[PDB]
Amino acid sequence: CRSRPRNVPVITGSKDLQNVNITLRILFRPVASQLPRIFTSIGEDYDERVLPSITTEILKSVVARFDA
Amino acid sequence: MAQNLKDLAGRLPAGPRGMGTALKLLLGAGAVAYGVRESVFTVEGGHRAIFFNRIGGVQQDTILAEGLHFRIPWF
Repeated sequence: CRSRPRNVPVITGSKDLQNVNITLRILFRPVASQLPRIFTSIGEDYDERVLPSITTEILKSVVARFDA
Repeated sequence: MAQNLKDLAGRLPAGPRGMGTALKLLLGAGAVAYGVRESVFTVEGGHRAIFFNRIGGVQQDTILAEGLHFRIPWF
């Protein structure tokens, strides 16, 4: 439940679609109240196997809407 | 090898009556403890280890959320 470090680079296209390379922080402290679930259906490597992909997805979607 | 076990079992001293029943009770307790230990199964969480009913197949209705569920051995 520490906000462990997760830096996740991304290589997307902007609105004008210049190749934009953006990294992001996932300052994740697993919800203490939800850790039962964060091990049932998330597991031991919760962050390494949850967070990078969602970061890439969200960042690409955001970048798609603004020119360089 | 069988004759060696023969001699080893034979050589057990012919003790008074009490220790014979004591050994029988000890064997009973050992078997019972082994059965009790085995009635639980390999269980990792993140694995809803459901009851596989011997009859009728999987228990389509017995959905084991996080919880004890003792497997009947060989069943």
